[PDB]
Amino acid sequence: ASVYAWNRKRISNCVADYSVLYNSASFSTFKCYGVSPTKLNDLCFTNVY
Amino acid sequence: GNYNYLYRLFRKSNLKPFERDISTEIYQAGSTPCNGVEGFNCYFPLQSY
Repeated sequence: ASVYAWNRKRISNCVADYSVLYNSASFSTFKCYGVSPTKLNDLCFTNVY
Repeated sequence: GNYNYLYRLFRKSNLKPFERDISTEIYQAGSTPCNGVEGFNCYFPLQSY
């Protein structure tokens, strides 16, 4: 959508599939700043947006 | 500015006490196997202040 009207989704009750991220060739950037990409799979969270 | 001082940021394992290590091996941070080439998957263990 229009940038001033950017779109949002709440996500919960699901199992993350980071394999697609790690396998992605087409992305220009995949980078996580609050936690390292290897420490993702073993952490659990109460919401994601 | 000063950028002559560097520190080690990646390693395959943690140092034992009073160990010392100066090797500049390319850590296989990314999913693809590094073969003597840098990139978005392979990083240099050292970073400057």
